[PDB]
Amino acid sequence: TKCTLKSFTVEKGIYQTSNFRVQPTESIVRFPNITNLCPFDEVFNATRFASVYAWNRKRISNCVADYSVLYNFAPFFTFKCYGVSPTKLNDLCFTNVYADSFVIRGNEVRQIAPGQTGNIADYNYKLPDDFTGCVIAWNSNKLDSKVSGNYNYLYRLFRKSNLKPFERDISTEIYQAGNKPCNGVAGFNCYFPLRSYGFRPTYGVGHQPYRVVVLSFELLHAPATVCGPKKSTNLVKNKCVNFNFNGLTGTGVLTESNKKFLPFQQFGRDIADTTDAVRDPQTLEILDITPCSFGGVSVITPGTNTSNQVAVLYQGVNCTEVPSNVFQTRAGCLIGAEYVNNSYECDIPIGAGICASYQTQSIIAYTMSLGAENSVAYSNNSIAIPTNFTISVTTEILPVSMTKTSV
Amino acid sequence: AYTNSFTRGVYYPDKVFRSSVLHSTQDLFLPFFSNVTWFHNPVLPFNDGVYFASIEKSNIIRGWIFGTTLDSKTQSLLIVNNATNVVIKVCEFQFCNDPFMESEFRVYSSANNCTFEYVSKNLREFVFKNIDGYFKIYSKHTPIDLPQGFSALEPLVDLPIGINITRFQTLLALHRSAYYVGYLQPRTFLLKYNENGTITDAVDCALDPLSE
Amino acid sequence: ILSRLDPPEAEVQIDRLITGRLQSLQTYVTQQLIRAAEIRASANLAATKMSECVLGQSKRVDFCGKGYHLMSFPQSAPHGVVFLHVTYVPAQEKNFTTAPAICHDGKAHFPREGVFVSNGTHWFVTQRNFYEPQIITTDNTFVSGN
Amino acid sequence: DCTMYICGDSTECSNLLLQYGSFCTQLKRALTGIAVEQDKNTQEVFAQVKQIYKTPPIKYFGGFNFSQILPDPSKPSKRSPIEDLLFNKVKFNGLTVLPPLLTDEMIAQYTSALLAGTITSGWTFGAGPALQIPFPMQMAYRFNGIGVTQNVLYENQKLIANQFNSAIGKIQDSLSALGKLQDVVNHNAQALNTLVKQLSSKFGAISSVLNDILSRLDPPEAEVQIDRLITGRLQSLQTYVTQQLIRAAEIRASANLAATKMSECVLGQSKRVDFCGKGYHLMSFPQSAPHGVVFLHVTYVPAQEKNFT
Amino acid sequence: DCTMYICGDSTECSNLLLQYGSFCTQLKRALTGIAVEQDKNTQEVFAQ
Ligand SMILES: *[C@@H]1O[C@H](CO)[C@@H](O[C@@H]2O[C@H](CO)[C@@H](O)[C@H](O)[C@H]2NC(C)=O)[C@H](O)[C@H]1NC(C)=O
Ligand SMILES: *[C@@H]1O[C@H](CO)[C@@H](O[C@@H]2O[C@H](CO)[C@@H](O)[C@H](O)[C@H]2NC(C)=O)[C@H](O)[C@H]1NC(C)=O
Ligand SMILES: *[C@@H]1O[C@H](CO)[C@@H](O[C@@H]2O[C@H](CO)[C@@H](O)[C@H](O)[C@H]2NC(C)=O)[C@H](O)[C@H]1NC(C)=O
Ligand SMILES: *[C@@H]1O[C@H](CO)[C@@H](O[C@@H]2O[C@H](CO)[C@@H](O)[C@H](O)[C@H]2NC(C)=O)[C@H](O)[C@H]1NC(C)=O
Ligand SMILES: *[C@@H]1O[C@H](CO)[C@@H](O[C@@H]2O[C@H](CO)[C@@H](O)[C@H](O)[C@H]2NC(C)=O)[C@H](O)[C@H]1NC(C)=O
Ligand SMILES: *[C@@H]1O[C@H](CO)[C@@H](O[C@@H]2O[C@H](CO)[C@@H](O)[C@H](O)[C@H]2NC(C)=O)[C@H](O)[C@H]1NC(C)=O
Ligand SMILES: *[C@@H]1O[C@H](CO)[C@@H](O[C@@H]2O[C@H](CO)[C@@H](O)[C@H](O)[C@H]2NC(C)=O)[C@H](O)[C@H]1NC(C)=O
Ligand SMILES: *[C@@H]1O[C@H](CO)[C@@H](O[C@@H]2O[C@H](CO)[C@@H](O)[C@H](O)[C@H]2NC(C)=O)[C@H](O)[C@H]1NC(C)=O
Ligand SMILES: *[C@@H]1O[C@H](CO)[C@@H](O)[C@H](O)[C@H]1NC(C)=O
Ligand SMILES: *[C@@H]1O[C@H](CO)[C@@H](O)[C@H](O)[C@H]1NC(C)=O
Ligand SMILES: *[C@@H]1O[C@H](CO)[C@@H](O)[C@H](O)[C@H]1NC(C)=O
Ligand SMILES: *[C@@H]1O[C@H](CO)[C@@H](O)[C@H](O)[C@H]1NC(C)=O
Ligand SMILES: *[C@@H]1O[C@H](CO)[C@@H](O)[C@H](O)[C@H]1NC(C)=O
Ligand SMILES: *[C@@H]1O[C@H](CO)[C@@H](O)[C@H](O)[C@H]1NC(C)=O
Ligand SMILES: *[C@@H]1O[C@H](CO)[C@@H](O)[C@H](O)[C@H]1NC(C)=O
Ligand SMILES: *[C@@H]1O[C@H](CO)[C@@H](O)[C@H](O)[C@H]1NC(C)=O
Repeated sequence: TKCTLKSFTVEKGIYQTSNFRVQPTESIVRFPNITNLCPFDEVFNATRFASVYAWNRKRISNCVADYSVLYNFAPFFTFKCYGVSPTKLNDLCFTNVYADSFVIRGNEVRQIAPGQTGNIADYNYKLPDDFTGCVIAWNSNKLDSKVSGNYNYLYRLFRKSNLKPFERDISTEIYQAGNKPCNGVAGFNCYFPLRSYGFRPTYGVGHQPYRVVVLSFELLHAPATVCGPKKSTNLVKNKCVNFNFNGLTGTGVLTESNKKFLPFQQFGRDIADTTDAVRDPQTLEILDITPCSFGGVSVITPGTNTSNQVAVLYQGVNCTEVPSNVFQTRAGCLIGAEYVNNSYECDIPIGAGICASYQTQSIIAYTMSLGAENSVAYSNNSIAIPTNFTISVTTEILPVSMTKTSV
Repeated sequence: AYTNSFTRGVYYPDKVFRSSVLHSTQDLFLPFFSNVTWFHNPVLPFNDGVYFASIEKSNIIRGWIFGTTLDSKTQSLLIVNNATNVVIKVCEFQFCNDPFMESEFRVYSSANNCTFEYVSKNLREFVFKNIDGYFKIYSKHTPIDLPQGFSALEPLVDLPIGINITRFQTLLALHRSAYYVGYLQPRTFLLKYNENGTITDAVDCALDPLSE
Repeated sequence: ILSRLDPPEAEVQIDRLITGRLQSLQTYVTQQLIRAAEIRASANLAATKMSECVLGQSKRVDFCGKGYHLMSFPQSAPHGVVFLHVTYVPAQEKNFTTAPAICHDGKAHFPREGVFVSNGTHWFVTQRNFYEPQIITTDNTFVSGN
Repeated sequence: DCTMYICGDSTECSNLLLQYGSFCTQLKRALTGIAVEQDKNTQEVFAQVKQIYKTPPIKYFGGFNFSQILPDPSKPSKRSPIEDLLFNKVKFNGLTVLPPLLTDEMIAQYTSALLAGTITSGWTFGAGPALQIPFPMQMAYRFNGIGVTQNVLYENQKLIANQFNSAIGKIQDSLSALGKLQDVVNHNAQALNTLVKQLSSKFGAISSVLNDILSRLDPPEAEVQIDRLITGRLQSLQTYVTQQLIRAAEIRASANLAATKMSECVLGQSKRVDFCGKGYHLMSFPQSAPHGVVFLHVTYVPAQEKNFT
Repeated sequence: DCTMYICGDSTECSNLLLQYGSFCTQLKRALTGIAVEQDKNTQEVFAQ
């Protein structure tokens, strides 16, 4: 009070000096679930993969993508990601997620990469120079290699000119290296263009069959598409904290409501268009949002020339949310004064019929009186007439002028 | 023929629940007491959204076709509903010029490059609009020339397609063994909500000086 | 601003300060006009009391002090006026029995001014503001009705 | 609260408020200085009696029936049957409403004490001690004060009591009007709503939300745009305060008139033409209203003139 | 007429002016409130 008034002597009265202000605890970010996990489950588990020269191609759609099963899978040998980091796969959003899969020899995985050369990367599968995808590749000896030779997987090693990025060529036209046209017969300078990896379990690393999958994103023009997954954090109630309901950011106390939304509405607003209720995405229950507990703080003083005792009123603050003599009034919680049952003339007005005084010493605070009471001795044939009088003098004061200023 | 709408083509402008609150909204609606064309067929324009009502206990309407060219060489939307449920689909099609045992589906003969799949008297109202690449559909089926009354339409789908639309057609079930087409304009209404949160009345803020 | 900045940018910085301090003057002058209307209303009340409390006798209740107005004396105060209000206050009442009229010769007599009182055994006429009884005569009363 | 209106729980904005000086000091004092006067306005109208007077249990005054203006011991709190019509007919982001000092129950007793004094003691309690006098004799004095002899009342006492009792009973029909009280509530409510709605203006910034600008932009630029929001919102808030001072003077002017009528119409008999109702003033009775006072003016009106030479 | 003073029938200015909220509604209400009382002031002095 002294600091607000800029003085060291405060006169008796009541002074507004500051403000209460309840603070929120914890930060809960709520959401729904995942619904459609858009099943990566098969492109990484397809029992019959495809030979490299005719490689399969699966395109993800609007879905929920949870890459945590990939990174945390635990059984890999090569996982390199070029466009975006391996951990930020769950906070971005892309339009079309293409997924390629095939099998190749061991020491050729160094060729599934932007800007390489060799009999495999040249013309079987060409990644561009501005790749943005994510390459995963592991060993699959025990699943795809069968003793005696498994001659299913082919790989082209003859072609006119190198491939184009993301292009595909499956023809079986007989090569022609010489000058004499072939007429489709193998032999001298007319070679078949397809060979086969003969896998066996008794091979060294670098020749056992590896399985390779590559992801590739591209954001053509869509407004929004498959993004990363949301997240949790237990939901508490009756504790004004910091909340987020799938985009709705705010502060306040969450409580069970009694409103009934329509079966398509997420949240409600009050008059003047401020959000006052939401629906929990997971449990589908309506919760009201009330503001915390802020308010002014006033200091009640008898005057520094009387005492240095003081009581404090927290305006419209409940007496359970403030952090002796605690008194609840319709104007807030009064602490540091007692509540008596007598009634005096008002001295320091608090509000709603309550006043404070320095009488009974610490500091107290009762009801408000209304003055003395008196019955007039009325009857139907009685009169009262004065027999004497006094002359009284009283003052009245009125202002008439101010100082004249000019700027 | 042409008919006179009364108070039709009012739909929930958005989510957001609400109670007794005379809320004012600006959006694309079918104006009250408007001039709606009548059909008993040819390619119709789109220009900005479509109102589509109909009346009949049986199901004569067997989907719609939307897009810019209504032909091959470019992608288009196709909405059908057999006795199972609604099937949204967005591919490049080749549509019959006259699309329509008990064997059916002679509408198209090509379905390339599909970018979206989905499977699962009487008045059947629809509101179609296409904003920022989103194709919205509102609908409601209420049992009983159209009558006179008010009924707000709720969202049905949310389709992140990207498709452009300038024209569309309709599909009918022929006999081998009636519908309306309005369009939407930017108008302002004053919407009355009940305590359950539904729209019970509306005022068209561009009709008569009293409405202003 | 100029000492450490070129004109092209100094014009913007000075224009911001000018706008801020010009807003200060608008706030100041607007409040002086609103507050001058209040002191003017007070000066009108003081001028009205000067006429009606000092240059005459008022019957307006509580306009010239508490009690029955007799007279007032002005005093000068800095930027104001002080009124010394002289009032008449009755004191020390007694109760009496009363009646609206008196019958004599079959006729009703009413007081010209005053009230009828009884001291317990005899009735008198008194004036209403000071107890001063006189005998009820035909010169004190008038006749009207039966 | 200027900080919660302008910034709204934002530390970047709160520190920027320090560059504007003492604007919040002016805002708090301007609104507080006119809030204190509002309790003074109600004390000067109703607290014009030192004692709390009561009527006798034998509510019957020369034939006059006052039961519709006196408290009725069987109602919410303690209102007259007529005051019940008067009361029955009528935390966002810093915008706080303070309660009045006097409750409606406290105003009702002030008004019931004024009513008891004028019925049992006439106009004597306002110049000293309350002096009892029977009511029929009070009304005869009041006729004398307007130029009518007193015998005209005493020979027609039953007629005047019948006419008064019917005239009072017509008041409840006219009430079951108060626009002078409803306008005050509506004008302030519309100003509070407008103040909130100015929180969705850009004032030449890119976004209206302080947690938006600073987050996606550039701090050096966010500071200039946040200062534009602070300036625009401060100007809105200053406009609010200026209009409250202009409106506070209108309420005080009305409260000064209501206090003047209380003394000159209820605690006495006035000769001022039209000041205490239309006709020759006899008496007045106060009634409380939610944010005001209602006076019942009783006047004498002559009728049925004849021609003479 | 708020718009005609500030912008003077210019679609670029008038569209930017909308970004300031409803100041042009407050100006009209204030002027209407004091323009109605001008007839009330005259009516109560002479219609006696
Ligand atoms: C989102 O997923 C949760 C599970 O993670 C679903 O919770 C189920 O809700 C039903 C009632 O609707 C309960 O009977 C189940 O027991 C819940 N499951 C669990 C594991 O608690 C929730 O319903 C899903 N939300 C939607 C909209 O489908
Ligand atoms: C990938 O394939 C393997 C085998 O084909 C699946 O393995 C299953 O493992 C779980 C956990 O031990 C068992 O409970 C199942 O019985 C196994 N499947 C079978 C058919 O026996 C594995 O689940 C597949 N990946 C995913 C993500 O489902
Ligand atoms: C006039 O008589 C009345 C009674 O008729 C007196 O009022 C009584 O006063 C006494 C003393 O204060 C109280 O104890 C009684 O309760 C009063 N009676 C009633 C009915 O109120 C009054 O004091 C007398 N006046 C004078 C000057 O003596
Ligand atoms: C009216 O009141 C005054 C006092 O205010 C009375 O005057 C006093 O009378 C006593 C004797 O009773 C004297 O001793 C005092 O000196 C007087 N005071 C003054 C100032 O002169 C006066 O007598 C009272 N009148 C009646 C009739 O009782
Ligand atoms: C009422 O006052 C009268 C007059 O003073 C008293 O009556 C007596 O009247 C005769 C004349 O008729 C006088 O000579 C006596 O001196 C009077 N006596 C007194 C005591 O004053 C009468 O006594 C008074 N009544 C009461 C009840 O006090
Ligand atoms: C004064 O008027 C009141 C009505 O304002 C009278 O009260 C009514 O009395 C009649 C007869 O007993 C009842 O039928 C009504 O129900 C009463 N009204 C209420 C509201 O209670 C009252 O009787 C009158 N007093 C006198 C002395 O005549
Ligand atoms: C004065 O006027 C009143 C009416 O304002 C007269 O009183 C009415 O008289 C009629 C006829 O006798 C009765 O039916 C009514 O009931 C009376 N009204 C009331 C309220 O009592 C009165 O008679 C007139 N006086 C004279 C002398 O003519
Ligand atoms: C007093 O007498 C005058 C006539 O001297 C009456 O005047 C009449 O007024 C009415 C209109 O109110 C005219 O239509 C008549 O023509 C007038 N009469 C005459 C003879 O001129 C007046 O009405 C009388 N007043 C009363 C109260 O009876
Ligand atoms: C204030 O202090 C002075 C001494 O400095 C003392 O005389 C006076 O009584 C005090 N006032 C009160 C109300 O205590
Ligand atoms: C404070 O909260 C408790 C419940 O925790 C409630 O019982 C009490 O009535 C509240 N006080 C006020 C003044 O609202
Ligand atoms: C006041 O009186 C009430 C009963 O009316 C009693 O319950 C309460 O304890 C009293 N308060 C004090 C402080 O004695
Ligand atoms: C609708 O407008 C057309 C002209 O575009 C007109 O021929 C037709 O009569 C109108 N319909 C109604 C119901 O007014
Ligand atoms: C319904 O139509 C869709 C789309 O043509 C089709 O996929 C589905 O198999 C149909 N259902 C039946 C039962 O024919
Ligand atoms: C669309 O289909 C054509 C063949 O009809 C094909 O050439 C083209 O690559 C396809 N587009 C996409 C994006 O798959
Ligand atoms: C729709 O057509 C417009 C031209 O009318 C074009 O500018 C726009 O890019 C198209 N939208 C899409 C999603 O292709
Ligand atoms: C819907 O509103 C009606 C009143 O129109 C009400 O009676 C009914 O209880 C409401 N239904 C629900 C589920 O709240």
